[PDB]
Amino acid sequence: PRKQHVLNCLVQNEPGVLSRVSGTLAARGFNIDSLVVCNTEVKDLSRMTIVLQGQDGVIEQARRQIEDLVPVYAVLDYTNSEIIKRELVMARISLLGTEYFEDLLLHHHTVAEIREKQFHPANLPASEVLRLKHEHLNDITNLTNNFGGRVVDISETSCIVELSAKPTRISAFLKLVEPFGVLECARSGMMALPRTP
Amino acid sequence: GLDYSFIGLSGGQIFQEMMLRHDVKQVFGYPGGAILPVFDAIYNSPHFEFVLPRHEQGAGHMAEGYARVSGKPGVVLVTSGPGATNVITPMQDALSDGVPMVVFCGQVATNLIGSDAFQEADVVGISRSCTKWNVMVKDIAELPRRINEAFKIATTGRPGPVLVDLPKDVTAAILRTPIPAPLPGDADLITEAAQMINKAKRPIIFAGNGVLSSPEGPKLLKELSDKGRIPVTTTLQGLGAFDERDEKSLHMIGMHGSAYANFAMQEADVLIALGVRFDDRVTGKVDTFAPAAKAAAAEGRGGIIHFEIQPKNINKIVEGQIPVLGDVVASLGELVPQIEAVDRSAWIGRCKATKERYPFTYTPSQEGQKLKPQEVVQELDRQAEALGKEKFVISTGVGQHQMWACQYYRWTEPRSWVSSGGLGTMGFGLPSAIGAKVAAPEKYVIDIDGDASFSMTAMELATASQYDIGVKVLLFNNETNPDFVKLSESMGAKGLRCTKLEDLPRMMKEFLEYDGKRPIVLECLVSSEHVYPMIPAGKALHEQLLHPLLR
Ligand SMILES: Cc1cc2nc3c(=O)[nH]c(=O)nc-3n(C[C@H](O)[C@H](O)[C@H](O)COP(=O)(O)OP(=O)(O)OC[C@H]3O[C@@H](n4cnc5c(N)ncnc54)[C@H](O)[C@@H]3O)c2cc1C
Ligand SMILES: CC(C)[C@H](N)C(=O)O
Ligand SMILES: Cc1nccc(N)n1
Ligand SMILES: [Mg+2]
Repeated sequence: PRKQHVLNCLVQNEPGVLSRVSGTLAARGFNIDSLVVCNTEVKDLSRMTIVLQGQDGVIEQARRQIEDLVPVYAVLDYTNSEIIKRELVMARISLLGTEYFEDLLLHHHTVAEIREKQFHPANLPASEVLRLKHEHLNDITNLTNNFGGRVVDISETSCIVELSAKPTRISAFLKLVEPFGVLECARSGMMALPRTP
Repeated sequence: GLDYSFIGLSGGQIFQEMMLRHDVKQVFGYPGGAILPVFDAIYNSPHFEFVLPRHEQGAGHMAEGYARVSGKPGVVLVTSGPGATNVITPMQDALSDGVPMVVFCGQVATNLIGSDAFQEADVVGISRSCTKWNVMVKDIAELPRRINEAFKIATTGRPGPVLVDLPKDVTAAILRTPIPAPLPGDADLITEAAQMINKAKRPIIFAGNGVLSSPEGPKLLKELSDKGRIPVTTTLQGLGAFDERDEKSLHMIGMHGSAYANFAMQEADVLIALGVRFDDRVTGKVDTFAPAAKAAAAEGRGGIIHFEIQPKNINKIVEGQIPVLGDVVASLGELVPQIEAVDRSAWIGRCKATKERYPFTYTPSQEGQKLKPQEVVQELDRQAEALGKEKFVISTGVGQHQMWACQYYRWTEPRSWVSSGGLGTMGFGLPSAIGAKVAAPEKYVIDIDGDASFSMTAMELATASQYDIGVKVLLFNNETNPDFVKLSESMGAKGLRCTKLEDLPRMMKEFLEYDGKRPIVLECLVSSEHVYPMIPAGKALHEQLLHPLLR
C-alpha cells in the first residue's frame, strides 16, 4: 500500500548530515517529496521533517537505518499518529490577467491574436487597466483571505500572498489562484507536529 | 578551563600526540603533497612503526587485518585525491564487516577546496556513504577533538571505519592558543533469556563477530556451552569464537556451512544469537529460516534470543522474541550465571550423529592428477594442529578457497580468522595477512588466496619483503595465468610450487618451516571443484545440497 509518510528527525547541525540523511534514503531509491530543516534553540542541533512515499515496511527499516546514523539522534515515523499537517506557501501573482499573462509566457520561450484580445492592457485605457489590476487584486485578496492567508507585498504589476494551512488547502489555493497568473511561488513542503488529540 | 597541551605545536605535532593518546603503535599509509606535514611527522617519529605498501588499497586492507588480530583500530594515512579514493574499497569493507579503522587523509589548502584544484576530490563526500562517520578539520583548534571523536566512533558500538579529511594548510599550521576541554542488556530480559534457555528442549548457540569483540567473549561462550550443554555454531566471521574441535561444536553455518549446523539450526527450538547480523548467506531464505524456533515462539516455549549492540540489526531480518540490546560480552556476563546445567544427551547425540553422518567430504585425487583443493587445506589443518593451533592466524581471499578454509580448517583460536565476508573483496587475503603478521609477528600468518584474488593485490609481496613481514601464502591455482613462482621471487618472496598429494606434506612443511621474517608462496596446482554443501537460490537451510557421496 504505497502510502505517504512523514519523518521527524532530531539531527546534529554539522556540515554533511543533510547529504548523509538525504543520501541514506536515496540508497533505497526514495524520492524526497518535501524536506524542511532548521536549527533548534540549541545551536548545535537541528530538527527536520521529511515527507516521502513508500510502503510502511520499507519506510520503517529506512527510518531505523537513519536513526542509526551518528549525527542522527532520533527519527519518528509520525505518519500513523495524530499530527498537525501545515505548510507555508508564498506566491507572486500577476494582476494583469490571463490575456497579458500569455505575453510573458510567450516571451520566456521566444502573440498577434493575444495582444488583440479584448481585455489586454494595450487595448484598454490606463484607468480600466488600473481598475482591473485592483479588481484582480481584490479577487486575489478575497481569495487568500478566505483560506486564512495574507497579502504581503503589492506592486504595480503583481502581489505576493502568504498562506499557511493543511497541504490540501495549499494545493487547492494554488490551483484556485492559478488563472490569475502565478509568476513564482515557494511552498515549504509539508511540516508536521504531533497532536495529543 | 582551557587545555594547553597543544599550544605551540604544529598540526603534525598535535597529530602524533593524539596518536599516542590512543595507544596507536602501528600505522599504514602512503605519502603525498597534501599530507606531507602529517606524513613527515609520523614516519620520522619513532613512536609509530610506519609501513609503506605499494597501493593505498593495501594499506586499508593491511589496517583491516591488523585490526582483526589486535582488536584495536587500524590507522591509515593516505594523501588527498587519488590516495584517499583508493581506500574507498577497504573502507566499505571495514564498514560491511564491522572492522575498527581510522583513515586520516590529506586535502588541498582550505582556500583551494572547491576550486577543483590539483588532486582535489570530495573525499568527505565520497567516504560519507561508505564510512561510519567523517569530518573535515577546518581549523587546527578542532584537530585534537576531531581525532578523539574519530577513534571514539570507530571503536564504540559496532566497530567501523571513520575518515578525517586533513587540509594541507590546517596540518601545516601552528596552534598558538589553547582550547577548551561495555554495558550489558536489560537485566530482566537477560533473565528472561536464561529462563527460556534452561527450559529449552533443544537450543543452539549462534556466535558471530560480536563475540570476538572482547577476549572474555569466547571464554564466556565456552562457559555458556559447557554449563548448558548447548551446541554452538558460528557465522563465517564467528570463526574462532568457539573451539571447533569441541564435540559440542557444530561448525560454520550458512550457504556453504556444515550440513549438521544447517540441520540442527532448523530443528532447534531456541536460538542464542550472539553478536550476529542475519546475513542472507546465513539464513538461505528468510521465511524458512529456523522453523522450529518460529513454531516454538508461536507456542511461547522458545524462539530467537538476539544479542546485538546496534539497534538497527535487531528485528531487521529475523523477529527476535527476546531482544537484548547491548554489548554481548557484557550481556553474557550476566547470562551464564543464570544458566542451569540440564541433561541434553539426546540433543547432543542427535547433532553429533548428523555431524558424523553428513561431514564435509569429497572424493580425493584418485590418481596422480592435480590436487583436490580440500586436500591442501586438510594438510594445513593437520600440520597446524601439530605445530600448535594457537600460534596460527589465517587470512583468505574471496572465492572457493575461502569456503575450503572455513570447511576443512578447524578454527580454535579467537581473532585468528581474517576474511572478507560482508563485502567479499577479492585480493583481501594478502594485505590483510601482511597486516596480521604485523599485529602478531611471532605467529604463523597464513594467507589462503586464489589465483584470481591473489592477482588483485599480489604486488604487496614487495612490501612484505621490504619490511621482513613473513607472510606464508597458500596459493590455489587452476587453469591465462602467470608463473606465480617467478612472480613471487621477483619481489623477495622465496616461493615454491606443489602439484601432487604425495608431494603435499613435504611442501606444506617446508613452506611452514620457512623464515617467519621472510615471505613465501606455496602455489598449488589445484583441480577446482564445486563447494558442498550449498543452499540453492530460494531454498531453506535443511534443503541443503550435499552431493558427492551423500545423496
Ligand atoms: C563467498 C562468500 C560466501 C559466504 N557464505 C557464508 C556462509 O555460508 N555462512 C556464513 O555464516 N557467512 C558467509 N559469508 C559471510 C556473510 O556474507 C557475512 O559477512 C557473515 O555471515 C557475517 O556474519 P556476522 O554477523 O558474524 O559478522 P558481522 O557482519 O560483522 O556482524 C557481527 C554483528 O555483531 C555485532 N556486534 C559487534 N560487536 C558487538 C558487541 N561488542 N556486542 C554486541 N554485538 C556486537 C555487530 O553489530 C554485528 O551486527 C560468506 C562470505 C563470502 C565472501
Ligand atoms: C543539519 C544539516 C542541515 C546541516 N546544516 C548540513 O549542512 O547538512
Ligand atoms: C572483489 C571482488 N570483485 C569481484 C567479485 C568479488 N567477489 N570480489
Ligand atoms: Mg581460482
